[PDB]
Amino acid sequence: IRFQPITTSDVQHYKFMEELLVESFPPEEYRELEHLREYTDRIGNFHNNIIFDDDLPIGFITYWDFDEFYYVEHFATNPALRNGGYGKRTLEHLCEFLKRPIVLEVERPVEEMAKRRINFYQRHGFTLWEKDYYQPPYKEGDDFLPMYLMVHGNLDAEKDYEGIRHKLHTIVYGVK
Repeated sequence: IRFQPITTSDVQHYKFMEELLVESFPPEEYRELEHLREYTDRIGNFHNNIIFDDDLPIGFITYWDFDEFYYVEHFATNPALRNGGYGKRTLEHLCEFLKRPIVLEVERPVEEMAKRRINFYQRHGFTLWEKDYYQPPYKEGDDFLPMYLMVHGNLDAEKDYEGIRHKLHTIVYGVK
């Protein structure tokens, strides 16, 4: 498994990422596409990556570099590759590729699928933070989304959460 940074200059790969993104998330759950293009090539601490299994593109992951830690914004593999082991294989190498602490957001365990996602991440070495986190909306006027953060690496919720939340809301979500 291999991660490779991508620009919109990489026509085939970028379109692959973009199709898979739109098919994986509801429209309210990612930024406007024209903007996503802009972040990709314009924003230096924003990283858009295609995931390979050799030379087979199987996924994408986008993340932000915040010097102390990394924030995973979106992460998806190709749904044709279902029940094939790629989720685990990808998460495994993601922790090799990114060595500073890794932060992501998960849905709160209300539905069965939410509960499964959390145990999946916990099985693979992420700690669940029970802080009252909300994802600010991508589109002005859509809802703030109740979520939890999950962390892999040496960050303690008690000491670090407030500073991380603040970094996320202002830089990723453009609050204030």
